[PDB]
Amino acid sequence: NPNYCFAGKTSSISDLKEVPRKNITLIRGLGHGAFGEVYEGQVSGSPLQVAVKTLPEVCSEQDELDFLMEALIISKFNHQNIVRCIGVSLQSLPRFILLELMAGGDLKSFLRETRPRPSQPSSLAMLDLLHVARDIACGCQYLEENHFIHRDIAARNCLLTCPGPGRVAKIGDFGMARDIYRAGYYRKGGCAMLPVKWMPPEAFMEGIFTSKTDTWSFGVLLWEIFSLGYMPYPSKSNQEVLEFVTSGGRMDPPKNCPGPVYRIMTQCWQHQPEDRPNFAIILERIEYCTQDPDVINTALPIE
Repeated sequence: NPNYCFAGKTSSISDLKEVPRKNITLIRGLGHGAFGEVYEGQVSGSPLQVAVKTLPEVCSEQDELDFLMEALIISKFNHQNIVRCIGVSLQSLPRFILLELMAGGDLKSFLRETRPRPSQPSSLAMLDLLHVARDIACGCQYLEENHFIHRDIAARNCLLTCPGPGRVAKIGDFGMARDIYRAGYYRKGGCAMLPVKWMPPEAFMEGIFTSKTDTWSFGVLLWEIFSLGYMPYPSKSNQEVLEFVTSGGRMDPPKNCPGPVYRIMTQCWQHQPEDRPNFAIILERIEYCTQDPDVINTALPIE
């Protein structure tokens, strides 16, 4: 089996908790992707509710190895703000990875669906946004401290435990990091698939990735959060953004975005990586924003 190393420990398939296929029931599809399905499931021998990620049976050996590595990567993290791997069912087909069920869904969809609307809702506030930001920043700090570069921080890759009050946001997708870990580069993708709009100059120009490249991405995620799920650089294509960003162009504040929050974004988007804050500092700054009554009492725009 292909190995995986994290935080000074090497692991393989045999260290994943295999759960008997007989113990797993699929309840409903949760909006499948183009490669692999995701289901709400239940594990019961007081049953454990889970997300079930599947591997298409029609796939290459490379795809299978990639699937195994995703399981390994996620299983070796230990943090509140990173989705848990409950186990795997690799000894039957189709292969399954069992994940913490994130009933609030992905953060981009959540923001879009829950953004104040001139009708029945308007139950989301600045504090909810700051809490999601802090949650993900905590996860990012953990990755930074463990020398793990995510490479693809973006709202689509963050998940919510539930839609209501008490939601916790967590990093839930590690496909890019997995791809680079296995191949050393984006072998499966190409220019059109790269998350250009989330990448700093040294990443898209030189292919240099560090924790400061996650800092930049996190700045874009912050804009996604505070814009309530808008696509970054809304009027621009990937190449236009590449040109815009390299020449010093940055996004304007999202509508109604408090100054102190936008300032965090602009700090994350410093041209020179050494000038960008690490995640400890980002966390401190988010927490300070959360302390400011003028920040948290700011109304979100109604569509």
